[PDB]
Amino acid sequence: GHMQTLIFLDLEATGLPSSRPEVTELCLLAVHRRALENTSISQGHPPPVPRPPRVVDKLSLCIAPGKACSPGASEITGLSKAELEVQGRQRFDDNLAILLRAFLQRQPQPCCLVAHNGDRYDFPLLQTELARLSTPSPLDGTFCVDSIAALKALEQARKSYSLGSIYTRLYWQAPTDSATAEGDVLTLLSICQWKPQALLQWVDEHARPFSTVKPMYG
Amino acid sequence: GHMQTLIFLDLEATGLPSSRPEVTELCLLAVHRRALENTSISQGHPPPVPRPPRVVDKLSLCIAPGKACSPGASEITGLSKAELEVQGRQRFDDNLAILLRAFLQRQPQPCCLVAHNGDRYDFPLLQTELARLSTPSPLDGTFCVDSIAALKALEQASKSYSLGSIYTRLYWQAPTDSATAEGDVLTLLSICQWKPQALLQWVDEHARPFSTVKPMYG
DNA sequence: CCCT
DNA sequence: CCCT
Repeated sequence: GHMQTLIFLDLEATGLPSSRPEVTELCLLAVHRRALENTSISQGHPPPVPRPPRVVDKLSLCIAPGKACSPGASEITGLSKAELEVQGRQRFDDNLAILLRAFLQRQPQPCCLVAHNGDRYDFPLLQTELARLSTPSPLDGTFCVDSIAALKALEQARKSYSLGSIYTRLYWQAPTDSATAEGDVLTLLSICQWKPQALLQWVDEHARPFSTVKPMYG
Repeated sequence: GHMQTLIFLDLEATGLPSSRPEVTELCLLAVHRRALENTSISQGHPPPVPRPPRVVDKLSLCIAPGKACSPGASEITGLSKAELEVQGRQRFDDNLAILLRAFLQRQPQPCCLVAHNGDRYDFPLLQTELARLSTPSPLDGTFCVDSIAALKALEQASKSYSLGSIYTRLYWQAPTDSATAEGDVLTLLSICQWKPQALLQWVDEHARPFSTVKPMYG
């Protein structure tokens, strides 16, 4: 009934939902409630990009997909199944689920996941990948929330609500290292640090369990 | 008999070995053999700072120590037991050992740890922290190597061997984000990317099992 | 002599 | 219309 740790999440995959994609890279960035509360309210025209908090748990992993990547997805991310296999990256396996659960348990509960276009992409895909695994879902007790829905509410308080479009609106800069699991998570964090205590309170009242998120396929 | 994944490691602690320290933060950065082999040989006067490889697994975690930090250690790292406790960071517990083991198992074996002044600080301390845990050591099958010994051999080939002193010698820049588990690991990676295929071959011939590393105390 |  |  109150979120103690916001886990900023983003995945890079082989393609769009219509292509039945598989995760090629993921990145989680755990940050405590009071880490965000202790952050500068973005003032000035333009305001500076807020510094990430000091105490922050992070996990960036590369994953070998079972199928090839599309030319458009390969170019922007700069990844391919051939390259991931040659560097010995393992599949989305049961070992990965253990690694997530161990990482999650360190974070003070209740934790809420945060992903841009998460309710329509990052969560259903992650749920579908966890559906393949014989082990139970490690994100069972955790909550989730789409940052697009959050920023729409905050900013109305008349168009593109993309990750890159929001970041450039707020701070008037190009995102650093686009098309990388970590780079997009860091960009998402910066957006959420715009009005953090306002964002936190919205997440509390609109956060839902990850188990309620229906999968992409299967 | 041949290292497939170099895991760049560094810890931030409550103090020097003489003070019997405890880990306040750690960061692992796994990179495949071929990732380093596919890297620019640093040419030009001065040479540019090499780009980190694309496919790279990373894990940065904050840990609550059982004892207070020294004023000198607190200032440089910008951390304290009071702040770590208030943000709900757990102790160096059995859960952490599982998280390391799960992370390690993803990396193609045999993997070798790399830490600056590791044989005298980062490895013995990590061994002492793992000695407290009731579970077995997750770094059992892994190897290790001190980057100081590596760079001494490479640089004498064709005085101060600190992490900051080496980085400034090679590229003529100040390290980005000093006194942070991740920032020091990224600095170490850059140093090792100076002559990577030469560094790799030295690590092979001087890499030893982590279990041979005697602990700092206990 | 180097890590914190 | 947004994620890759």
